[PDB]
Amino acid sequence: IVEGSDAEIGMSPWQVMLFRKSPQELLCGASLISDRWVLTAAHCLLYPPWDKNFTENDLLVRIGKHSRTRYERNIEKISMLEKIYIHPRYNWRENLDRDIALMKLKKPVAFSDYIHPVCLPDRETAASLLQAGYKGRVTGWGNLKETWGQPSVLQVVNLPIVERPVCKDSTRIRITDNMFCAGYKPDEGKRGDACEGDSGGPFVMKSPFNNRWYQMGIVSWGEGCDRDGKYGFYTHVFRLKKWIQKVIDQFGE
Amino acid sequence: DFEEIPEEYL
Amino acid sequence: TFGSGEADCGLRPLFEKKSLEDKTERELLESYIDGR
Ligand SMILES: *[C@@H]1O[C@H](CO)[C@@H](O)[C@H](O)[C@H]1NC(C)=O
Repeated sequence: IVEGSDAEIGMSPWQVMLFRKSPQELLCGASLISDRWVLTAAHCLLYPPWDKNFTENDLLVRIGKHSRTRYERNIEKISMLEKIYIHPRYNWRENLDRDIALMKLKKPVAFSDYIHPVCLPDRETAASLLQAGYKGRVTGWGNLKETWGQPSVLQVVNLPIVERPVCKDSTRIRITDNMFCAGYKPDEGKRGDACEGDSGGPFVMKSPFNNRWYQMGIVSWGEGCDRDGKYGFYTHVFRLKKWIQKVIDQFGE
Repeated sequence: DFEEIPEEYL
Repeated sequence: TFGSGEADCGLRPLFEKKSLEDKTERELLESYIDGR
């Protein structure tokens, strides 16, 4: 995150860390949607143009963390993957359309003060909150700047959803209905953005109706970090919810 | 820079 | 696990469960053209 702040303790108990076994390194963020399922961006696992093709065995999930590099003994829980599921139409060849994947844990995790799942939006939540000007929140242990570094604690930043045309005119990539963009305008005199390391994390909003936190987007792609006239792009979780339901009920939950 | 994790996890 | 998330989904043990607010959630609620 660029121009965020340190999160408070237990502020995003659904924030997961995707961790490389060896070398030991932070791959991406992710989020806990129940006691066995994690939601992330497909391009954290599979990205052929960079020879990236992670397997179940190559990874670890770390839940309940605060600090980026310490092993938070008696706080954090580290799990193993049972299986990875990528959207069958994830489009890595052209724009990362449908950048989403589920990870089924080897065993259910136990909730605690620092570990708790976020909700998945229903059609009506999506309809009231996904609006231009409304703010969401992104969290992650990624870069502090486009190039220099690494925070020592989970960072946060609140950002406004931006109107589709402003999104489309800021880039040359073809934007689809499975993506939305967020960020302040050069005008606005306020900064912020996800950056390298943040991918796969959650863009969340808190419903004013029922007081619950919902995950509306997944940190997906951007051009640089925090550049003027550029926005971050997020996978639209509600549009992809039926592939989500399908996998959860055809294979576990 | 990553602190070592228990081996029970590798 | 699904539709609208979980059950207990989205209620934080240290904030929503105790009726405590985090330091910038206000900023969100005020943008939904002031909250609840
Ligand atoms: C990723 O690796 C798996 C084997 O673990 C392979 O089946 C799949 O073809 C690879 N994805 C490619 C190379 O696009």
